[PDB]
Amino acid sequence: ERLLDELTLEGVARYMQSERCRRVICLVGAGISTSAGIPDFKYHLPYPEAIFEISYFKKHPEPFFALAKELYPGQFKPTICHYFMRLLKDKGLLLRCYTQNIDTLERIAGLEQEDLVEAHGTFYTSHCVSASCRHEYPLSWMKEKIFSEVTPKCEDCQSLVKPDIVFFGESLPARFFSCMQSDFLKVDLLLVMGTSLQVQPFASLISKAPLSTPRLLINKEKAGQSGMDFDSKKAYRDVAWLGECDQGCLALAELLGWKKELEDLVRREHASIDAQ
Amino acid sequence: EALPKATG
Ligand SMILES: *CCn1cc(CCCCCCCCCCCC)nn1
Ligand SMILES: [Zn+2]
Repeated sequence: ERLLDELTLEGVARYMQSERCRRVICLVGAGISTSAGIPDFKYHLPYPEAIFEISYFKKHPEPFFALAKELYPGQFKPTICHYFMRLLKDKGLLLRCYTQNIDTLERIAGLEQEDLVEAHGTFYTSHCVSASCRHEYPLSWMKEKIFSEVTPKCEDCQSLVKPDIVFFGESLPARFFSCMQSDFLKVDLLLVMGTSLQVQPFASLISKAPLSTPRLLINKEKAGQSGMDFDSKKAYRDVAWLGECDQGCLALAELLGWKKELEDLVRREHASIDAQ
Repeated sequence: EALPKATG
């Protein structure tokens, strides 16, 4: 049972226009925010990955916050891909968006809390690391402490204050595992955009879907192959479009008949962001 | 003991 006629972006569009495609799940990564200024991935780091590991951070938080001040974007504008997911929401096709990103650009693009599984948390809020305190601090307080180059400390504990990001070594939120149990029994299409499926347990999500569910990858490189089956003789459902995410979403929107909708959405929302 | 953790 192959639900796609051709293993191409146009085949995915035609399948999305059929009545079988009612519930679409988006799995997105850093590649969908690179065109917005968010980057992809002296202090003597024992290994460069320790900058995002919770044990080292609790021991030595200065490198992380220095990097945060260095790479903090001056503006937060969602990309064409974010607004493609917004169009999916507006048309009743988006069951869920699982994101590895912490830039909150899905929220700014208009996806509500129920639409989202922020699998790796958010930079928007921060908390005291003491579990008996958990004093919450907003992004303004955190950004002030980051740019004044003062290590964020709790007013009650004097303990370290960490942004609500799932560092390497921390458990994912329970909402991830609650949504996953229900969402993938009913999913009709997987849209994997801007991720090379290198972080677990997020990557495993691509194997939770039913075997007949088509899966489209829009990414600068093929990924998730054993599993993704793009280029074998047994291939029947996995399509790979290689390039920038904005270009792939433009092409898919045009093939679906939504070119002008996506253009208007992007223009108006960017104007509204520049207005405030 | 804990929920699955973010690993590379
Ligand atoms: C296992 C969970 N997990 C987390 C990640 C992402 C690691 C990179 C974090 C980047 C922090 C950027 C700080 C500046 C943000 C400005 C808005 N992968 N897997
Ligand atoms: Zn505290």
